[PDB]
Amino acid sequence: MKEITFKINGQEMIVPEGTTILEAARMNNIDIPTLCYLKDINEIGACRMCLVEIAGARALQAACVYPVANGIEVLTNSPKVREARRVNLELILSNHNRECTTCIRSENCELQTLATDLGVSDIPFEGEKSGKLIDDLSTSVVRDESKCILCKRCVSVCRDVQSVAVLGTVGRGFTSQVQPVFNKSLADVGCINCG
Amino acid sequence: MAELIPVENLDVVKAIVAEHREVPGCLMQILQETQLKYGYLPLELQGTIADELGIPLTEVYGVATFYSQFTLKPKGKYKIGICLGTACYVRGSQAIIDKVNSVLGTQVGDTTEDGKWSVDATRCVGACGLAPVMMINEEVFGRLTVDEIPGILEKY
Amino acid sequence: MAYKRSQILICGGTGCTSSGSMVLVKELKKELVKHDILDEVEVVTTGCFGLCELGPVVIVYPEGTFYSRVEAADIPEMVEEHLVKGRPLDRLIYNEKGDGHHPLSINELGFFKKQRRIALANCGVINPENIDEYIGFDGYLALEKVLLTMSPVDVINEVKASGLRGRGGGGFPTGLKWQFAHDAVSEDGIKYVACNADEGDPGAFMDRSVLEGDPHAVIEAMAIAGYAVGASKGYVYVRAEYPIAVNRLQIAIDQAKEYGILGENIFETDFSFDLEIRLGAGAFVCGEETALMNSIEGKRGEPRPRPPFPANKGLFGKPTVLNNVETYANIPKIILNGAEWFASVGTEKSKGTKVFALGGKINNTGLLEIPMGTTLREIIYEIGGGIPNGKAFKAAQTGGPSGGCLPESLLDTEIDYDNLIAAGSMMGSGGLIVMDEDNCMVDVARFFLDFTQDESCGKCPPCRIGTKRMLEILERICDGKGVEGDIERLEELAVGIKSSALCGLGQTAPNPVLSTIRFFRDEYEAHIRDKKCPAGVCKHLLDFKINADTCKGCGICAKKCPADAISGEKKKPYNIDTSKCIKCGACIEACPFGSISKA
Ligand SMILES: Cc1cc2nc3c(=O)[nH]c(=O)nc-3n(C[C@H](O)[C@H](O)[C@H](O)COP(=O)(O)O)c2cc1C
Ligand code: SF4
Ligand code: SF4
Ligand code: SF4
Ligand code: SF4
Ligand code: SF4
Ligand code: SF4
Ligand code: FES
Ligand code: FES
Ligand code: FES
Ligand SMILES: [Zn+2]
Repeated sequence: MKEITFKINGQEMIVPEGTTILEAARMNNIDIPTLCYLKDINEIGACRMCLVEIAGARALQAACVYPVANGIEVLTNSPKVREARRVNLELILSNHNRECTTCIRSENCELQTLATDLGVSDIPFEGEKSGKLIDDLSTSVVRDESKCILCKRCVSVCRDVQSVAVLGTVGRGFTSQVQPVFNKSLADVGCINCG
Repeated sequence: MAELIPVENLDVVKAIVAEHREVPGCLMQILQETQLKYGYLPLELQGTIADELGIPLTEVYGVATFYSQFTLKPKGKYKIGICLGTACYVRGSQAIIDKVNSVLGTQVGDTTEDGKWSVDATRCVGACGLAPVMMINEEVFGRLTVDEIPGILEKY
Repeated sequence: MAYKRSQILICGGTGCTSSGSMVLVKELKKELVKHDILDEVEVVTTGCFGLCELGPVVIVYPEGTFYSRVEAADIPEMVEEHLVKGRPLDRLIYNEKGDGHHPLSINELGFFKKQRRIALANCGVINPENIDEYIGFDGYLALEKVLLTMSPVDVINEVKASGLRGRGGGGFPTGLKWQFAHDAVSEDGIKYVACNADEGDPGAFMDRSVLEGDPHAVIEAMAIAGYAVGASKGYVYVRAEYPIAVNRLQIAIDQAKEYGILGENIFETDFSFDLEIRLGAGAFVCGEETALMNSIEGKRGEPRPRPPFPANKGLFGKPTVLNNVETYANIPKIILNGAEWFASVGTEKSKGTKVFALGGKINNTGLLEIPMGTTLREIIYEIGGGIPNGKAFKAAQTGGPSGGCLPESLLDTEIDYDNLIAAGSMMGSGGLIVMDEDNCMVDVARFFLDFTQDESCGKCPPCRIGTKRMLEILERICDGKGVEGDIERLEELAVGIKSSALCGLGQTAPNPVLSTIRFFRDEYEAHIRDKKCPAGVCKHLLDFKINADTCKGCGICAKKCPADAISGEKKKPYNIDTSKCIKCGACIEACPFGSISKA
């Protein structure tokens, strides 16, 4: 085991090597936003909400999977990183269905909590979304890809924890959807209906 | 050019899989010789591959649909290509595209019913120095214009 | 070797093979059989000569006579008139000035006068399929010095003294990469290396020119490369759609095995190092340093976030190195002629020469290799032969979509690292594209913006969502549906995207928009307010007017209007309904008198 010395907001920490700034700052009672990360399974950081500036860097780095290092200084309250988080927030919100009154999830959707968390007000944008196709042919699970925001947490948990992995990502850009194989339905493949 | 083997012949597939198992990351290479030998990828063929490898369909189907150099559809006899690079575009290759759509009557990325004329989006063949650049099979025509389009199209 | 009175080289470049160079080579040796001078006249397939405008290229040695635009209609003449009669033909010799003076050497011309061929010193000169021509032209001498006397520690000391910095676009010192690979210690002591030959950006075609010129020098640098960092295994990456290049490179591997050059116990030493080919099929996103790592391993081409670096974790948890081929080419030039030879050329910040590939409306089209420190004004005027047809130069684009435009106010720009980044552009692969007044500069920004949407790997939400959400602002201007203040909505995404990108496209994607607005702000206002295209290119913003003096009034264009927006009486110029036609433009070419102009 190796010990790593680093200062966040002027506060010095000794950690085991391999731990990242997210959980180390959580131990120091500091929070960083997350949508992408879940423990032990999904560390890709594709949500691009957990940004923070690191002194001595060309551009910004995401705090989710950035490894710790010796002698580095971390400051989390610059205006630029707040602006970056907000602009990623409206670019997500211009894709993700806005009739959140009649969502099933409704109350404790993570996206509503983050929208109030960054306190964004203006949506100046008009755009075109993904296709609206209802696959109401299965027995247990119905997907509405009009809401899906490409978390890849679902495919990861079906891939490693389940060791079933009947899901994938296809297409380019907007055609990049998570789907079963052969453009079939879940009743048409071997979904376990695990939950 | 050698004949493309019909899709019902599964023994060549398993022979190539038995040939190319020991190398790491063999998915890309095995898919490209199946592309060379069959011409296109129908579903059962890539499924048998997943049965032979013992790895499920998701990553194979994804890498099939990720690269534009792999096809999910049977294709026509002759391929049609306009070099869509900047060097060919800057001379006015949009006129080439519009004249192709006018003469053939099918849009870009559409295959004619004859199985003979078939068009796609080729970005650069690399011979951008002879713009405009028009490619069909292994034949390239350079420094052209809109006028030469019906005469060259009527060669084949 | 048998003595030859005459020697003839033929260009085997991509542009030459497009014109039918393989037909000429077949016919050239046919007439050597007929006139029975086959054993005295040598025909050799060499690489590109840097000028594919004049392709195919035939030069007869020791005469050194340059022939341009040689076609198949005069095959038997050139055998008799020069190889037998001993005299040249003036009509096929290239004449830049046009006064009748023939250049004795290639560097006497305006195209080659400022061209220092260092990496391209032996490319285009030797026979690549002949191993004897390379070793007879000072080849494989570098390995005999380093495998016997030079330590792996000392060779990286030479590189940082040479001050080489990478031409992949990043501008990082190469010798540091070399020391960042050496210090890392793996669990099993296993080392790997990599080679980047994957060009997919439009207008860049110089990458396989060294492959189409000399495969021997590429693999020779690989044995040098493995000797420094202790690598036992190597990979090289190519594209599948270059069918001529992929065949010949594997042949040169066989001669390395035939002498024992590549493999184990290399030149009676303890150094063992081997190569085999990887078959990519033209994914431009694979040119990213770790997108090629997971492409070979067979997964989705996701660009892995940094850190962890490619230097400390790579193939099977073992250290690796990433660089492009043309930076490997000058490495034997370092050891043979000294590092101070490399430092003899260039400014104080970075040393040496740089290799580019030009494009656009230019009189001569080919390759260009300039020593560092040269102004942009000299590049267009006397090097490229000036602008063709007397057009008006507006802006010159570098790096393709990865860079920005260079307008007429910056002709005395010293093209280097610190000046063009201060001008807000980056060289990248070195593609140079020249624009004129004949095309609108609005939609060509959308043209490079077309490239980034169709190639984006689809991981980070800005490079998925923010891209196509930025198209509709441009096209609503391009069809006249826009409103005032939309250009300031563009400036909101201007600094947001560049700070919020993971994939290498995302940092460099909106910079073409950034470059053009700080010089060409006014011409957007013509698109926005006047609703008029200055170049008459934007289809929905242009209208057709006829001239009453030149129009006969026959009515041929009246038959070719599908919307019937033109009508009138015979023998007089007609009337045009602007709002009624779809602005297809089918009527302008049908007039045999050219009476229709763009307003
Ligand atoms: C999508 C993508 C494609 C790239 N393609 C190339 C290429 O063809 N040639 C090249 O030298 N660098 C390319 N790069 C940059 C390389 O990451 C890397 O900078 C280069 O191999 C190293 O040269 P450097 O020392 O200047 O960084 C590419 C980067 C990305 C993100
Ligand atoms: S994701 Fe569901 S819960 Fe969240 S805002 Fe949208 S509709 Fe409402
Ligand atoms: S199902 Fe869709 S929204 Fe949910 S984690 Fe998977 S990709 Fe994201
Ligand atoms: S319910 Fe089906 S798709 Fe979902 S994780 Fe379980 S097996 Fe996979
Ligand atoms: S910029 Fe983002 S979306 Fe584009 S290739 Fe890179 S990671 Fe993928
Ligand atoms: S074809 Fe030409 S000359 Fe005849 S009516 Fe039309 S514009 Fe006039
Ligand atoms: S541009 Fe087309 S539609 Fe308009 S008048 Fe001319 S031919 Fe008719
Ligand atoms: S979880 Fe997405 S940036 Fe870290
Ligand atoms: S510019 Fe690439 S093929 Fe013409
Ligand atoms: S392609 Fe023939 S000289 Fe370059
Ligand atoms: Zn315009």
